[PDB]
Amino acid sequence: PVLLKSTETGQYLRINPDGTVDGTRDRSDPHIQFQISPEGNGEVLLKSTETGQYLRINPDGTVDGTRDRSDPHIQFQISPEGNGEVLLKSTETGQYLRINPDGTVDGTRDRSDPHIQFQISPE
Ligand SMILES: [Cl-]
Repeated sequence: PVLLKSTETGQYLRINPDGTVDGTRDRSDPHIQFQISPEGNGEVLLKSTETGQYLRINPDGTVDGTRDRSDPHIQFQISPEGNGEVLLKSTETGQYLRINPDGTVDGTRDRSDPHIQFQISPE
């Protein structure tokens, strides 16, 4: 699995079993493990290793987990930023995943927001 870490706040993305999504600095939490899988030829899904839930950014900017494979709001594009950092962009809504200093996770279209930078790393 891989971990998805906010560069700015050092928080890892987590999908909780209740479907909520937040950030944590608890490296020991198995819920921070993700599988990145292909969706068609040019996109990915971000799936919780432990719960099987997919990350979703909803049109209203909320971010949650779902097991509804038919919802196109689970599709992402990973875009290299540098150096080693990437942005995680919802294809359906054009929003970037963001972890806020308070541990909340949401979406934004502000590409210059520093809280949208992630580093993907092997666990
Ligand atoms: Cl905050």
